[PDB]
Amino acid sequence: MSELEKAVVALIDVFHQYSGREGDKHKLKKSELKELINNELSHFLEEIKEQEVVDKVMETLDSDGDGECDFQEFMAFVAMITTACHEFF
Amino acid sequence: MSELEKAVVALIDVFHQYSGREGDKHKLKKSELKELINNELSHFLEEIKEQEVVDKVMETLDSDGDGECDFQEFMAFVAMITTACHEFFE
Ligand SMILES: CCN(CC)C(=S)S
Ligand SMILES: CCN(CC)C(=S)S
Ligand SMILES: [Ca+2]
Ligand SMILES: [Ca+2]
Ligand SMILES: [Ca+2]
Ligand SMILES: [Ca+2]
Repeated sequence: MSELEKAVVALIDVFHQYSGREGDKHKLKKSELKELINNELSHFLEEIKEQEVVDKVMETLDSDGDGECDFQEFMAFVAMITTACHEFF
Repeated sequence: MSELEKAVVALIDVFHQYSGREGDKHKLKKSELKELINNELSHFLEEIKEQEVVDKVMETLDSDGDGECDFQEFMAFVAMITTACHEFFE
């Protein structure tokens, strides 16, 4: 597989791992989203150390009101990050 | 890098690999898009060999109408591909 294909796989893999920890196995609850950001985006985003930060991040990502981040919403988050990086440079 | 950070960097790098080839170096024109797909998505998508298909794929991705695929449009393309992959293993 190409680097682009490996990237696509990485995206579905990391989501599956974190979303599958608790509750709805196809969505990220707050604790799951928090750990994904802290463990997997530590070089891009400041570490989350306040519950009010996780609350605000979920509020931003959650567009259908289940209080969770589904795959579509996670993809929007990834696009936000990749764009912010494409713009940082 | 974490696998996710690697993925983010790869997306940026592959886009610039191809977008820089010709023309504007910040958008994918049809020929740039065609070979990104044929070379870098050869395991996920059928190889493009017609003009009609190059045309239709660009028509689909070109949300702002300028005839090229910019980074935001490319990210939407990637979102399409990844979502299809996710719906599959699920
Ligand atoms: C400067 C950090 N940036 C995100 C704001 C990335 S490393 S792409
Ligand atoms: C072709 C299936 N592939 C699995 C590696 C994805 S769509 S990620
Ligand atoms: Ca979950
Ligand atoms: Ca949601
Ligand atoms: Ca270009
Ligand atoms: Ca366009």
